[PDB]
Amino acid sequence: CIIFFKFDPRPVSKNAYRLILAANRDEFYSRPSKLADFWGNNNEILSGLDMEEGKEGGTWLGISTRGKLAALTNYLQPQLDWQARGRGELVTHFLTTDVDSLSYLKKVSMEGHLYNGFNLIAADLSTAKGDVICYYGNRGEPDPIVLTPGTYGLSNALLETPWRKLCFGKQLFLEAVERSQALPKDVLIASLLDVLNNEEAQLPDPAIEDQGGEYVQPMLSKYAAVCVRCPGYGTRTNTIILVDADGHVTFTERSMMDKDLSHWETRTYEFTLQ
Ligand SMILES: [Cl-]
Repeated sequence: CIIFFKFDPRPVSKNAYRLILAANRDEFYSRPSKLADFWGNNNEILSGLDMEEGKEGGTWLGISTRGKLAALTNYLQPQLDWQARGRGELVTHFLTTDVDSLSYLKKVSMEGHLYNGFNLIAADLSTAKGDVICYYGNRGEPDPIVLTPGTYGLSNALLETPWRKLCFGKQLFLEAVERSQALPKDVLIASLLDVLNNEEAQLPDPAIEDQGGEYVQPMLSKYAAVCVRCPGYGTRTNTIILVDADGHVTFTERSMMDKDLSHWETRTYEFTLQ
């Protein structure tokens, strides 16, 4: 997976963005999924949904109109514990409750050892109270942290781990934002989808080889790009989330459909926070 996001809780102007987010979901093409749409008690949650048997309803990225957002990435491991809890519930359980992001991540860190490796972003979006973005991963430091405003990158290492794909993609993300963020939001979205589909592998990457060990060796040539194109595994979903100063949300999701890489479906939802 890989996520880039700029976060500015006190925007200086009227049409600035409190959040610009661009995320790729890398997964085996066999895993069933549902395209983004509104669900929950009051149709108040927006996200895709995993449909793996025994894991239905999980998700990797979502936003609620109540002003909540969270995202998860897997920690690249040479081996997997198959008896542990699914990680799909970490994002879902945040979007379906009323806990503040920092308090939720503190609960998760007490239970972090029951999952395979994961990184977790949880965010409170409040036009009035002020935005908060926190981060916790069960393979890094035990205590969740409150992030200062800025541009962040997160992949299958920890937050800001200097993988070359993360550094290079973050450079493209900043260039796209500086290039077109003052233009209509549609061109910014197109610029970021172009970044998310950049397939230039950034190699050699000793950090990826060391962490992934033997499992990543046959994937390496393709794994070290923003957009991963491996045999039966890679970038299936591009997701752009924008929140401007006044609270207008734009949620775009381009999804691979036929698994022939020529059939794609893109859904965009424009709405407003409460
Ligand atoms: Cl259809």
